[PDB]
This record gives sequence, C-alpha cells and structure tokens, in this order.
Amino acid sequence: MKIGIIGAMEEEVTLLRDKIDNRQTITLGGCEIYTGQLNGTEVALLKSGIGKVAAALGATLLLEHCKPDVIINTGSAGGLASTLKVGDIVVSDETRYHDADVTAFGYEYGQLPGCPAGFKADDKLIAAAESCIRELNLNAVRGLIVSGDAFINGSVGLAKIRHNFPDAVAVEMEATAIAHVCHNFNVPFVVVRAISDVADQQSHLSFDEFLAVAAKQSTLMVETLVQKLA
Amino acid sequence: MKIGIIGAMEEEVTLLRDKIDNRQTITLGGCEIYTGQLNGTEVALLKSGIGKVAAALGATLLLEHCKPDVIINTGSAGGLASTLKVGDIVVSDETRYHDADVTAFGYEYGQLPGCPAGFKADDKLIAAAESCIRELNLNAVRGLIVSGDAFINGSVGLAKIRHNFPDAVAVEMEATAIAHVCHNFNVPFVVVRAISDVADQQSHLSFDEFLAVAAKQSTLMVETLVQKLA
Ligand SMILES: CCCCSC[C@H]1CN(Cc2c[nH]c3c(N)ncnc23)C[C@@H]1O
Ligand SMILES: CCCCSC[C@H]1CN(Cc2c[nH]c3c(N)ncnc23)C[C@@H]1O
Repeated sequence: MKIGIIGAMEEEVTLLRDKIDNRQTITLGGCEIYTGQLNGTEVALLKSGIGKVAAALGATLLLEHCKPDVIINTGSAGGLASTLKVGDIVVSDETRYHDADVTAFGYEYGQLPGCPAGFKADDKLIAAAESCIRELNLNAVRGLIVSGDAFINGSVGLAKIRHNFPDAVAVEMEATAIAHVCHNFNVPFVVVRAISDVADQQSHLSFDEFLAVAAKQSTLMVETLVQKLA
Repeated sequence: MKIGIIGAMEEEVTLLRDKIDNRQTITLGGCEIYTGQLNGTEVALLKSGIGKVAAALGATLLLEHCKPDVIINTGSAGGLASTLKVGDIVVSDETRYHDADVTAFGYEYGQLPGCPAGFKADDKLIAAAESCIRELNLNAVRGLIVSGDAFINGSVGLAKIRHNFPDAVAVEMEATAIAHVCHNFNVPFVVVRAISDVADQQSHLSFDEFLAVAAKQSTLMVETLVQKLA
C-alpha cells in the first residue's frame, strides 16, 4: 500500500511533509517528491508546481518513479457552491477542464479529443473520504471540480464557468490534469481539497489570508484518509 | 546524438514513423513512442495526443524513457502572421501559453507562477531549421508561437490572442507544454510546424482540408533538420 499525494504549492505540502518519518527526497524535473512513512503508511508526496502542465509533469514523474497504488490531490480550491465557506472540504466525484474548447469538431465543451468529457474519481476513494469527513465532522461538498490555467476572481471568468458548468462545486488549476494522467495509467484518483476563497470577492486577497487554513484542513483530511486506506 | 520528435496526431507522425529503420514501438499512458534510425540517425518519435496535458505527459515519458538530446515539436498550426500561407513553415523563437491567467497575483498575462513568461527555443536548433528552410526554398516565419487548450476558429478566441499577443505568428495546442517540460529538464527545444489554417471562422474546414499538406511540409522539414543536426 503506497499512497501518492500531490499538491501544487509549498504551502499546501509543508504540513504533510513534516510528518513523514524516514523522509527521503527526490528533486527531479523541477518538482520534488518526499518518500517515507506517514503514521506507518508508505507515501509519496509530490510538490508539482502550479497549473496543468506542472501537475501533469509531476504526476507522470510520481507514477513512473514511485508506482503509487492511488493518488490523492490535496491543497486549496476556489469555492463555487453556495454552502461552502473558507476551510470547508471539497471532494471530486468528477473533474473537467473548464478552459478546453475543440467544439468546432463536435466535442463537448471541456472535452479534449481522445479523452472523456470528464474524468470519474474513484468510488472507493470517495467513500473513504466521506467517512473521514463524518469522523472529523467537517463541512464538505462532493461534486464536479473544474480545472484551468486561470486564477478565478469573479467577473466574466467566473460567469463563463458557471454557465458552462452549472454543477461545478469548486475551481482550481491542477486536479483535472492529474486525473487525465491517472486515467491514462488506470490509477485510482480522488481530489480532497479545502476552500481558500470563493473565486470572487477579491479571491486573491482571501487566498493570501486563508491558504494556511485551507492547507491545515486538507492536511487533516489527507492524514485521516491515508490512515483509513491502510 | 539522439533526436526526440513529438507530434500530437496520427496524421502528423505517420510519415516520419514509416521512415524509421529498426523500429520499436513502446505503448504507454495513451501515448506511443517509436524508436529507431531515420536515415542513420537515432530518433525517438512520440505521438502525444492533443492538448497541453497530453503533450506534457508524453514529453515527460519521452524524456524519461529515451533521454533524447534535443526535442523537435512537429505538426500543424493555425497561422497568424501576415506572410503565411497554408503549407508554410513556422519556427519558434519562443513559446507562451495564451490561456494562462494568474494576473491577479501580478504575473504577466500567459505566465504561470514559477515559470518565465515565455520559453526561449534553442538558438542552435533555430539556426539549423532556418538553414533547412533556405536549402529547401520554403516560405517560413520565425517568432512567437502560442499554445492553449482550444482550437481557434475566429470569434473571441482569435480576437483575444491578437489582442494579448500581437506578435504571435501561429497558434497551436501542445508546443508551450512541451517547452515547459523541456525547460524543467534543461533539454533544447524547437517547434517546426506547418500551417493548416489561419485560425478564423473557416479554420475547422481548412484544417480538415489541409492537415495532410501541413503534415507533409513539416515532415520534409523535420527529416531535413534531423540530418543537418546529425
Ligand atoms: C500566489 C501564487 C499564485 C497562486 S495560483 C493559485 C493556486 C491555488 N490553487 C487552487 C485555487 C484556489 N483558489 C482558486 C481560484 N480562485 N481559482 C483557481 N484556482 C484556485 C490553484 C493554484 O495552484
Ligand atoms: C481531432 C480533431 C481535433 C484537432 S484539434 C487541433 C490539433 C492540431 N494542432 C495544431 C493546430 C492547427 N490549427 C490550429 C488552430 N486553429 N488552433 C489551435 N491549434 C491548431 C493542435 C491540435 O493537436
């Protein structure tokens, strides 16, 4: 049982990194992987960097060099569903690209040729995460998470996403790329992130302020989830 | 010296593929690599699939599994510069994402955090490509190539690119993702593509019509360039 964990930013991986025993590091392809035991569980924790390509590169390296059994994508996210507040958890049942458009060839908006329109997250991983949410008594929303190479702060950027993906519960910049890579190698995948902002209302300022809260909450979730899978 | 070559589509790699001696096929992650010799020179040719993540995944696997010394990204492109006809060659001086936006945190438009705002293509590769262009007496333009996860077909997409990157000579969907991976592994990189359309309201029709011409012209250039580098 080796669990892969991927976060984009230093701030998102630092708490999980500090809790790894017999921690060794691989710096490769401009990313970092940290290997060891987390509460006596073998894990590979990747710091990918930001955006779709960084995440895809990182995910590929992780899968190649660490051969994890599953991948959990952790970190912050912009909340779209109205029940969500800063700190709350979001769990993917599906990921889609909100910025992909080959509709001129009759693909569905969001869909890239050779891909499904959206990528289904693993039902066992989702079940596990929902049990972790009940144990910890966290507030959480399960739903479609959308990814793009844009930081969303209201206006037409947010309106476009709500028009094209009315059911999207959160927006971010890596999850669908990781899902795409995992799909291609048939590795079970799930996103377990926490809200740093509401993708509007000066989200850049909320992000500066509440990223630490979001890192702490997703970290709590991930630790518990990893324990529960082992 | 082993030369890596990356194309997105079957129609873009098929002619080069058929020229490889001692050909082996590695099928992995929804991507296919063909290794062997092209007129005596060691090559590895990737069929990546379409879009940024597909290209990032494939370039990553290509670099890891084959360790090429340079990467040439080939195939078709939507022409933006004035002096470009269907069939003409475009050569990258630089690549940027046209769909990346983290301007809320002070980055330049198209720049992702932790990356340069554009990726400089290798000067020795560019020089060789240009020598080949002259040798074969082709019409070519060297300059900024922009990538995104969208097939550009006039309207907002084209308008947005011409506004944000008035100096861009062509648009496509993989090159910058490949440059990004190459940047992270310090591998020299160039784009040598051919025009299939001009990214306007009739681009989908022109692409269907002229993909084969663009594939042939890029293939001729890449075959020539491979021997020049050899
Ligand atoms: C300070 C340097 C720049 C930060 S770019 C934002 C980080 C946080 N990630 C998740 C994320 C939270 N809120 C979001 C929003 N409103 N839009 C889109 N993504 C998000 C995506 C990306 O890795
Ligand atoms: C299966 C049908 C879907 C094909 S999607 C377009 C292909 C061709 N590639 C280059 C390309 C030529 N013209 C373009 C344009 N107008 N916009 C953006 N990219 C291009 C990108 C991608 O690999």
